[PDB]
Amino acid sequence: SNNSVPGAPNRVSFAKLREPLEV
Amino acid sequence: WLSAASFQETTRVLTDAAINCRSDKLNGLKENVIIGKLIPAGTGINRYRNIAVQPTEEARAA
Amino acid sequence: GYDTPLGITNPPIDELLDRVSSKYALVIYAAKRARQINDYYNQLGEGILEYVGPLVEPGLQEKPLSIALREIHADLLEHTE
Amino acid sequence: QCGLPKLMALELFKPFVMKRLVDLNHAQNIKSAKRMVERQRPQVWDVLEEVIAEHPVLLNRAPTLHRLGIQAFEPMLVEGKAIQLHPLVCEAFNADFDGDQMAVHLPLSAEAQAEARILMLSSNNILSPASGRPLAMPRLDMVTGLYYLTTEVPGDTGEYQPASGDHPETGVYSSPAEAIMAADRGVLSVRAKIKVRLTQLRPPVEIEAELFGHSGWQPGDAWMAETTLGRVMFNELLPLGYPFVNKQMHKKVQAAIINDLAERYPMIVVAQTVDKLKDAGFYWATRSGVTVSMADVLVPPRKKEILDHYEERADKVEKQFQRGALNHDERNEALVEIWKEATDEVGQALREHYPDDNPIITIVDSGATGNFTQTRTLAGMKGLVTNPKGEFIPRPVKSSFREGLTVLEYFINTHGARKGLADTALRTADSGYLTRRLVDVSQDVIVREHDCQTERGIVVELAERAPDGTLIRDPYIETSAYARTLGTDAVDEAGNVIVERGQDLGDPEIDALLAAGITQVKVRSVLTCATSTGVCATCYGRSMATGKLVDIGEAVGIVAAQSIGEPGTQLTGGLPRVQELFEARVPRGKAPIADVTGRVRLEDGERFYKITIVPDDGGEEVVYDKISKRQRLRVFKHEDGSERVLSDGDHVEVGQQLMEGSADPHEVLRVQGPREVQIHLVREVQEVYRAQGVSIHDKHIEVIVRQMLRRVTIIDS
Amino acid sequence: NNPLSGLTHKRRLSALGPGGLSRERAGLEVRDVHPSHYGRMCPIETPEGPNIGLIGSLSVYARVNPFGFIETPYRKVVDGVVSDEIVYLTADEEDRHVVAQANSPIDADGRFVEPRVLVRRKAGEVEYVPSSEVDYMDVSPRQMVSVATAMIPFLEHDDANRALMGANMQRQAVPLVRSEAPLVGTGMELRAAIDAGDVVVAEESGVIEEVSADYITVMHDNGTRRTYRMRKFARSNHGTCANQCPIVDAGDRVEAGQVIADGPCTDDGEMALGKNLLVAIMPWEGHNYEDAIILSNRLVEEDVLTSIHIEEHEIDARDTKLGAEEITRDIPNISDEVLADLDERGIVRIGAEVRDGDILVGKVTPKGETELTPEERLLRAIFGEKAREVRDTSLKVPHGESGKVIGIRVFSREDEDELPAGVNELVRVYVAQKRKISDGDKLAGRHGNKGVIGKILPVEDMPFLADGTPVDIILNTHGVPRRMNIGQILETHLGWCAHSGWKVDAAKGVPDWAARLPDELLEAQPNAIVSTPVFDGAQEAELQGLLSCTLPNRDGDVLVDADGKAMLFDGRSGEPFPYPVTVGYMYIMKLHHLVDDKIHARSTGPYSMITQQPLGGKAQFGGQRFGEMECWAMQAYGAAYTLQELLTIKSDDTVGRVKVYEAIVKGENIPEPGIPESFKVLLKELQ
Amino acid sequence: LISQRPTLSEDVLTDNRSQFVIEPLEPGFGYTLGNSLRRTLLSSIPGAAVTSIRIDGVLHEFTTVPGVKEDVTEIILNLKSLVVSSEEDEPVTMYLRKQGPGEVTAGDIVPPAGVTVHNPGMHIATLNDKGKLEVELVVERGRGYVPAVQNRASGAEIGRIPVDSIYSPVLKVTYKVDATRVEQRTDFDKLILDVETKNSISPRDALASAGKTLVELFGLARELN
Amino acid sequence: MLISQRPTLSEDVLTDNRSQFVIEPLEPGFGYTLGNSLRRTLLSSIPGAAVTSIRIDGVLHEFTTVPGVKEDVTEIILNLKSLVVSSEEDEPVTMYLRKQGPGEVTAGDIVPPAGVTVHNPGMHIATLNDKGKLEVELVVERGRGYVPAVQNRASGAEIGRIPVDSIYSPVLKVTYKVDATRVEQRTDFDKLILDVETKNSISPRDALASAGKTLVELFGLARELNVEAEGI
RNA sequence: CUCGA
Ligand SMILES: [Zn+2]
Repeated sequence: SNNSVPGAPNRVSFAKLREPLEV
Repeated sequence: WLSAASFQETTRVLTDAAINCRSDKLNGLKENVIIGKLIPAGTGINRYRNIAVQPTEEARAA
Repeated sequence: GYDTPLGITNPPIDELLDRVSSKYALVIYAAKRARQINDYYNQLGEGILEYVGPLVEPGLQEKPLSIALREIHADLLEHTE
Repeated sequence: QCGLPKLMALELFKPFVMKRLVDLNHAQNIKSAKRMVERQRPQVWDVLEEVIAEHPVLLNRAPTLHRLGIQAFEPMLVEGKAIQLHPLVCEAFNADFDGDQMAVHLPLSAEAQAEARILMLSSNNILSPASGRPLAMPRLDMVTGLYYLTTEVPGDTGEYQPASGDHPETGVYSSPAEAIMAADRGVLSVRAKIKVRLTQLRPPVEIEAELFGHSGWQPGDAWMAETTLGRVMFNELLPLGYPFVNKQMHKKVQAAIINDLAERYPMIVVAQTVDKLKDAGFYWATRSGVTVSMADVLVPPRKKEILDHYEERADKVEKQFQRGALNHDERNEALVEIWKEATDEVGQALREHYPDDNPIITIVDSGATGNFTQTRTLAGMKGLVTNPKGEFIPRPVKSSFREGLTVLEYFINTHGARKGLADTALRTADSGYLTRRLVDVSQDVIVREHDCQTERGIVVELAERAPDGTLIRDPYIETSAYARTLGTDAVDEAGNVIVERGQDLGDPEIDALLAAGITQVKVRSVLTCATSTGVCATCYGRSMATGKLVDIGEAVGIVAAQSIGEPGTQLTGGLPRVQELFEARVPRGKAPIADVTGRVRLEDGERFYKITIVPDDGGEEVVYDKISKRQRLRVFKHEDGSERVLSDGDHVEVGQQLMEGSADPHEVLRVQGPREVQIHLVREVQEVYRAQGVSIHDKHIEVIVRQMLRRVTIIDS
Repeated sequence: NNPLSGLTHKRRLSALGPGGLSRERAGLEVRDVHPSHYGRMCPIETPEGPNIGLIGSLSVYARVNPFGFIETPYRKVVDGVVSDEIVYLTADEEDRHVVAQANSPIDADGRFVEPRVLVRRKAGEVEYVPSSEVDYMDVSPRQMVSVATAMIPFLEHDDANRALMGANMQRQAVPLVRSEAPLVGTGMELRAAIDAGDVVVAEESGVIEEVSADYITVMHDNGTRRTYRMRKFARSNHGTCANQCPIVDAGDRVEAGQVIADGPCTDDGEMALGKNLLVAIMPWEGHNYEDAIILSNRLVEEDVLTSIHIEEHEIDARDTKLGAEEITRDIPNISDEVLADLDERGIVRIGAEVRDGDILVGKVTPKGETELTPEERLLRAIFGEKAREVRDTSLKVPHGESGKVIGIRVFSREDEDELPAGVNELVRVYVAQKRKISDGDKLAGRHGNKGVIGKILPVEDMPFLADGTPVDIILNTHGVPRRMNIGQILETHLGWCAHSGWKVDAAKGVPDWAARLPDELLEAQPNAIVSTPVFDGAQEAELQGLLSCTLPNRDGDVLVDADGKAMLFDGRSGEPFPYPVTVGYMYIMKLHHLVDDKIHARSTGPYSMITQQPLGGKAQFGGQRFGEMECWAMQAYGAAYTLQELLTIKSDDTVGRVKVYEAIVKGENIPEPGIPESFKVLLKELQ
Repeated sequence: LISQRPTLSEDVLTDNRSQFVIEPLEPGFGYTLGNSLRRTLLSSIPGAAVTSIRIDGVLHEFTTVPGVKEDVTEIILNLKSLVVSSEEDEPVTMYLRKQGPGEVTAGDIVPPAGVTVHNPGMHIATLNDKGKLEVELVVERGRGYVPAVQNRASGAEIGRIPVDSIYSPVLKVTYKVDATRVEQRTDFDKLILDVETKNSISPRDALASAGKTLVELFGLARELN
Repeated sequence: MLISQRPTLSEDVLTDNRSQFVIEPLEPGFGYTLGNSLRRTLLSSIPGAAVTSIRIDGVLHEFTTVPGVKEDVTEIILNLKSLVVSSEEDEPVTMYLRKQGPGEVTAGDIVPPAGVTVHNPGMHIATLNDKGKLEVELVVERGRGYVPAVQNRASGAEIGRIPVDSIYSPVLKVTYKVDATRVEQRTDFDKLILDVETKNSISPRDALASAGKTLVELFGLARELNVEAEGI
């Protein structure tokens, strides 16, 4: 899942690299 | 001097124009464009400009 | 030897350049005759010495430039350079 | 024609609409007629149609680079709020449809409408006034559509089969209408090779001679052809009586046909023929299956093997730099030539792997749009990218845009991409500045005389002689020989003259001198035209736009200035070299020249370079002093060997270039004369534009040089 | 224009201004990309006009220290081992180390897979280097790009030129009536919409007590109530419609920091700059000729690309030399029919639809008797209308405007409202137009692929798929391989896979193309949303594999092939198109470049008082400028009379223009041009 | 190879979708027949739609009603989904009064004699305790798609809110043909027309209207000069 | 629905067997709907007669050259395919063509059995060499449209008989285009232009009238379903 | 000042 922090819609990411620091 | 003052170095041309007291014969494309005359080119030359058109004597009844 | 000229291409620009010496001379020929036709339509109801009317048969609501350009194509006018 | 919105025409023709609203008694007075147009009463839309009838309008798209940037059209009331432009005039305006705007101007006076109807009409300006080649021609979708149906496909369905066994010949149709019915049911393909009996197309002049010959082919006479159904449909578009062409319609083929149509067939035929090509091209481009998908982006098969071989050579040059055997300034140049050779091997690996059915190849190979270098960057590799310095980075972008660049690969790519956009604004500023300088210097150059009668002219290299024999066509024929007029009868080895003096050099009239053995002609030039102010028409030659002799009164100076200033947007020599020439500067090259013909006395050293020349007749030795950083030009020595590096003992002529570079045009005048320095400036400017893919006729460059040498200085009063 | 344009403008970094540099004093070196801009200023987002390089956008993760330099975060590598410890480094601090690229192959423990890795060094040097030399590494792949640049999916497949235009045109999107989130996304749309500040986020957790189109009330856990008011149909700075709409319903438990309502260009909290349109890549009868666009009339019938626009009109009643301007319904020589839409005060009423030329505010100004034309004084005598010493100066609708009057605001000095000295009344009228997509309106995508609407065919004319569903937009193929923006092709493929869904063959293990994909991606439902992060995201090997397993329609038939193409039918003839065509879904944005604004024409009108030449600009009802280059074109043609006509009677001939207008309404011929008044001014200035 | 008169037989899939097979047809003829029917179905099938509406508390589209969750614009967009048929062929008025709380649906509308609502479960608005919705709906009968009629062109006064009217009752039309290309004396095409409607009319009624449309239209070539 | 009136049909006669028809004005966008349908109805659904197979005496296993005539085999087949013919009998009808001696063969030198009619007796067929003789048998059948020669393989007997392409349709070439015409204020209304070139079996008038009758019957199959309302 | 070609 992508951006599971505010309660947003579940957009599925083609992510192979983890995000160490959030925007 | 009118075609030159509108190109480059406006003050440098106007100074030497008033010193030499040059008179400009308004016979050029750039000059006639400024003053509003027909440009002496294309349909503006005296060959095509001053032309009279008259119908041939063969005419219809009415 | 060509398709029928449609719209503003009639009369054909090729045949019009035959009765004239150059492109620029045809402009003055057609314009000054178009002014003659226009002065006839505006001085037909008043005044004598009205300019010579349209030489060819005009179409309904035809512009005087098109009428003058057709009679130039029909060899009904002269010139003076 | 052009389509302009109804709301635009109402306000543009507002006083004319008010006039007709009061004539037809839709309005009582002209005052209420104005309120009717302002309120847009429904009667005005029926009246406005009567007003704009055959009343031309002017369309303009800035920047107005050349005179075709403004063209006249017949207005057609269209709904909506956008201006509808013809697809063929898109090349003249340089107008794409990504948000562009155009201006409309309404000529009022009778003379102004006549100038738009005759001089400025889009259909009367098909050729480029700068080069004479057409502009309103199939250019993008249209050329691909015509390239489709005029393709010969072997295994295509409905093809011709020779008679074998019990069945006779398969694939021979009695009428093109039968071939159409065959393709309708689904038996024949429009691109299959068949034999068709034709009855309304003139056969090729090759085969028309053997069938008839004594008399021209007649509309109604029959003959067989081995074409495709589409090639027949293509030949129907061009006018009747035109020789059948069984070629594959590339853009070069179409441009050659239209150029021959403009030379032979009249104007209105060319305009209506290209309208047919437009409609037919769009129809078959729609049904040509041209599409871009990720599957159509084929990647090189040996992509890994090629890059690993050059990563090997790069690792060896990097190891040759670790031991200090290569200078740091030389390592970059060594790796540059390795990756330049690598991108050539990847590009060649794409040309052969890509089939000709693939739409990405069909687009580039048909002359539609795009390079193959774009397809290589698309599927193979981007290659060496440039940093804001200028030199290529020692590490290339190995990934393709189909594969996906890395973060650092993208970052280094933006360096050259941004500065590429950045300098384009400055280069266009200096271009338009040079353009308006060329306008003012030649604004008053008009054709005022028919013929100045001077037999003076200049020799043009029609063709270059080959050592074994026969002849080789000179590359400068298009820009220096065509559209010229003669000032001296061309004489071959026989006493007969092939072309008279004062004859416009057409396309066959050049082959007449080519097949006659003569390789040099003396032509009338605007340089030698001895007229008080303007130039005579006979020395000018053929008006490239009109395709005939220039009319008296045409401002050829402004046309010449626009013709040179329009392509100035794309340069590198380069643009500063063009400014070095037109401004008569002491150039950067500062190449020396031979002031007197004689014997070369090369006294070269290493501290400096000094060269003397013993005059071939009288005189005394003339000593020069030059820096050793230059190199001598390989001068065509009297030995007939052009690669004779100037050593002592060579026989150089007067005004001969010594070392490479750019000889000072100021000094060329005070050596060979005004006639020769004008020729030097003409083909030196032409070299800069030729070395970029721009074909400007020498006529226009000569109009400028004539204005540079009109003045002389006073030595003694 | 949209929330993204506002967020980008707040994060802009400008070199121009006091203390910086003059535009004339800036060479090609200040504007180009610098190697220290990595992760600090975006190398893509910048205008392409005269302000290129001088105006940049701050990178996503970048920040500013109290000194003034821009810091960017990095992952501290201890001994060739990636650590989750993150430290911000300045520009010169970054040069004192070497950093590894974000997409480096890393062990699950943290050790680099290759000894030599692509590493950036001081002075913009990229080279391989031992794993024991890497000091830091990048946080995210998108660390170098701006927020708008990080919103372009498959950005790694687009050249920097079209990528610049894609980010610059995303800020030009128009807020539509309804908004759709894109099927193909990047993940940035969520945080970009929330941080923009045009949505409504819940400050504290709680439940929804009362929800209306006017306001939302939240009952907190402690017991307090916070009510958020919705901004409804408010005009933005650029005439776009800023309209917020509630998302939650009555009695919905909502956490803190969650979007309870979203505004313009937002769908469920994500930036919705456009719509998902069914696209076919094929030439179509020349109507999409070099960058032209063909649209389905469905987008007009269903308000897909319909947007709301609001214009502000204003007029004031002042004190004049002969009295005071008064706003009144009584206007001289005007029928009761034009004044029918006005109230008793002379103001247009709310809800009345007004075309151009309609009266909005009826204001009359007293004119002196000594200021009358001889014909006007005779015309006043021959109509017997005395006591009409006032003239009409009412506020009328400008040319090209039409819509419903939605709001009125009146300010009066009589009613304690402080107006500037000399004013007695001020009225502001808000007019809203509902603009459907029209011929010539400028559409564009996210990859710099722009174009105007060339033709809107009927829904039956459009090439339709096998099941009769017609495509929405027909994009030309020729304008694809030139621009080097393959991202639009890859978006079209992934766009269809999101529209249809997919199911990977689970039997006999996971296939060899989907081994890198997360398990959440192996099965998808129709109309699923996905993220393609910049410099990460979907690879072509996985995209090719998804096209092979696209979900069937309701009838069970697979419309598109594994190549991504599908068989279309010509809606004008009926015969199917001879070859398969790439068909999918692409996110198209409506840019703020509409023909409704950009159309203009003028017969006559106002003239500049000094030069006596026509005014400039559409707002001033001015004429086009026949510039210097255009005069060269006239002379090159030899069109002398057209040139004389343009520079005299059609411009600044004071007496020529009036006699021409009379000659046209009389049907006479065009008179002879006189002397330009501008040339008279030149002589009087040389004197 | 001689003529056999073609036959048309209907097959039903759901209550608003039917397939129609027409055979035998000449080779290459099935695609053009299926198109000419699809073209006429998607455009010129008569139907009824709502011309304008009138909410009491509002005077234009760009406002809100107290207590309702949707603005007037969003309510109008939800009303664009309404499917309705009218027997009057003249302007006729529907009414809707509902007091919150609760959801207003298309079934909450009271249609006059002649017209009827075909999806009483469509969401229209959400009302709370303070919400009250009172709407008038003018329903005319036309064909195709007509934009909202202007208030300057119509005699409608300020309170009336015109809406775009989508009069077409057909939803989705397609076709496929099966060509018999076996090389022999007999070749023929079989056309399979697929028609889906929006419960306003049944699929065969729509095809019948397109049938009378094209019978009338192609009858112009039969008259001599 | 609503009334859509004033659609008219006018005819311009280019040649005696080729005319242009204009249907004007039609509603948008009915010009394209009935455009390709009228063309395919003309080209594929008009009953006509044409040659199905021929058999040349002296030609058995060669099919390369016919002795005694200048034309080879395929050239004979071509100008035989363009032979215009009409028949009142639906079943196939065999005709014979024979002429000896030096001279020229024509389609008038053929002997037509009762019921069939050769409409171009002056059509050249073959040039007869000195002391030349030509015997050939023709097979005429009724049909519609265009059928390839391969499907007529069964019509020929195993004795030097060759099948030919059968141009059953009386019309030869039909093209159509759609322009725009404004009836009142809107310019969206279409104008359909039909260009039909036909054989001398029937005039373009009757060919269009035949296509109209068959099309009204075709869509009459759908009209009979309910007989609902629709504006005329 | 900011943007469009
Ligand atoms: Zn001369």
